[PDB]
Amino acid sequence: SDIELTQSPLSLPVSLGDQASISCTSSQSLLHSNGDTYLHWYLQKPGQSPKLLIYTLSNRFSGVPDRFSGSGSGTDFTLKISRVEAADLGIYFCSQTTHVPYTFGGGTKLEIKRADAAPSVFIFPPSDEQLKSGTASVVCLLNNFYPREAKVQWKVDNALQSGNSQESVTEQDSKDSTYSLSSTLTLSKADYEKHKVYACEVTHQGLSSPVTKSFNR
Amino acid sequence: QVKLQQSGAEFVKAGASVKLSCKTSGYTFNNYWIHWVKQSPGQGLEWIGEIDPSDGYSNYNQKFKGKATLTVDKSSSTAYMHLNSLTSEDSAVYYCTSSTSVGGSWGQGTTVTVSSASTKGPSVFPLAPSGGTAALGCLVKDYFPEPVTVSWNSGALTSGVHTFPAVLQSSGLYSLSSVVTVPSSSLGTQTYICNVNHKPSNTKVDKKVEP
Repeated sequence: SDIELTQSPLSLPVSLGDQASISCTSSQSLLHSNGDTYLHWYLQKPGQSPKLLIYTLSNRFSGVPDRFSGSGSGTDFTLKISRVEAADLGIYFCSQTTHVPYTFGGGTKLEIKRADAAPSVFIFPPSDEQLKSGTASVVCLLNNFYPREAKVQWKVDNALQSGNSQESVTEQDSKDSTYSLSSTLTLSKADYEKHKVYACEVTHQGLSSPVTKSFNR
Repeated sequence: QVKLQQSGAEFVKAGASVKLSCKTSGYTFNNYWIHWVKQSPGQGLEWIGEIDPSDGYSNYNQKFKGKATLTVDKSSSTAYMHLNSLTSEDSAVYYCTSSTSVGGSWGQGTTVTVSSASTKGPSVFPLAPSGGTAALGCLVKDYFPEPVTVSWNSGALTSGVHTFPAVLQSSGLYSLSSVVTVPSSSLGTQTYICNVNHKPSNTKVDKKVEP
């Protein structure tokens, strides 16, 4: 089927001024019969379009800093960034245009490394205004944590809640390099009024063990 | 020199069609091929197809053959992509791209949102605070389409504000939170108001948030 491009790592934490190395493996040879190898590298900044950095393996696109270099051959390719700066942060994609259909890797996030930070966790009951109107949203805030990976688990009178919550995560903080996350649990007014203990359990690498915030109504 | 100016956002219903456009300049339009690319949370980046404006020859990703149709207009140096029988799987950002030899820049992208939902302002609910640092916020619920904006105390309060990305609820309406962390001891001394604005419905709401 379509040539699969497999990127590694999925996420690459680095410090400013560091060396970064991102790889891309192809399920088929990308060598064209004209001798060229059509493996291209892009950077996508948040809310922007992908920007071409390196085309056909190692050609550096006119006006792209020489800190970016592309190497490899056949099916194993590497992008190197010699002194990472703020402007280089975002998602890096490889793509191939040797074989129709042209395909793209799944992307590698380049982010800023920092010391583990345990999230500050807060739970918010539904407002009386919202309950008036017939729905109950319960909100759990995980604030300023690192690394990104966090598990939130909602429990209602000890019933594990599954499929009725939604999470949203902020972009990495420009100053302090942390993430924040909100999880909303939605119930009917009726169901919310049937139970007492609403509990948000947060598992995070920065913590000794899972923290729980609850309230009884 | 080289510019690829794509058309604005599209909000359309399932079964409908849209036609996206990409006006080019700064190179000889007729001498380079044009490509379209889809970017979606579900499938990441996908190449849709290519078109040679010189003779209108085109070549598609079999996955999109029939769904996407590429055409050009030389008079205006514009490329088009028509999408038909839209499903929510077609909700995505679509990009138009130039040949690498002219730079291989991409247009800024056009967002296509496939929904039944009609325009609708949010309700705004407080996320009231209850050692050392407190958190509070506003829940901005059940609006369509995106975006809503939220500020705190008329832009005066920015430190420690996080305004999360909207989530699409199964109802087909959006919801989001904006929070701020403030010092514990200001509560009852200091007023906090989220300034919410949903321009598509003209819903502007200032909501006070307190214990």
